[PDB]
Amino acid sequence: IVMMQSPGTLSLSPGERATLSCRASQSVSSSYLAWYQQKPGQAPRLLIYGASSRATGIPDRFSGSGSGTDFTLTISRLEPEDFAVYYCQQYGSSAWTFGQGTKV
Amino acid sequence: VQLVQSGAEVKKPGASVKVSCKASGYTFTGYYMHWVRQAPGQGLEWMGWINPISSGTSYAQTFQGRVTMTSDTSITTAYMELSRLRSDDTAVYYCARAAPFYDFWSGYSYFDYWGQGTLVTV
Repeated sequence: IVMMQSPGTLSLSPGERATLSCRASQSVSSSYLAWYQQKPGQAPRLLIYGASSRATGIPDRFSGSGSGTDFTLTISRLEPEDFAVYYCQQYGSSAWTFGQGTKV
Repeated sequence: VQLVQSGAEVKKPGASVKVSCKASGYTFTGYYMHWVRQAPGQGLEWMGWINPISSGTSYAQTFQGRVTMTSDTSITTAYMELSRLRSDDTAVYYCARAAPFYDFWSGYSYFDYWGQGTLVTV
């Protein structure tokens, strides 16, 4: 499988909304789609799992949605800490695949 | 839940590196330990997992034959040894926790906890 994130780079003001897209070369179950946030100098952390479910400790400013081959991550209000690299991840065929990531 | 990895390593081509990951704050054997590689300027790549209760493993085809994963439950520590190192194995290696395959709500499909990455230079 190939996981395609877009845009490679996203840029907008703090306090505004951002939508991050992830597209699959094949259908992915919602239960198998997750989003991660990797801040500079830090390990990746889970934000969204199951397409839409927030991970523990994650603000409600983050939400996910989508199905099949089209998933999104939405940040309703961007804070200074949110300007990081986000990844989408898929599970299937006993393997875990990440997208190339996008920088906010 | 904490995952604490070993410090950075510097190796030559052909050498082997073993990265440890000490787990705490949870039942060690109740989760799979995955390893994820991040080469400089690149994204995240899944290497494989070990199941501490059985010491069963599964590896990505990319690393199969080069990577060996082991664990020791007495010290709740997982290990990943990557042999025959190449220059393109320079990367930050992360350990990450995920539910076992028998998890009803598919907690195995994602990684909920990550350790601080261990940089290996080749």
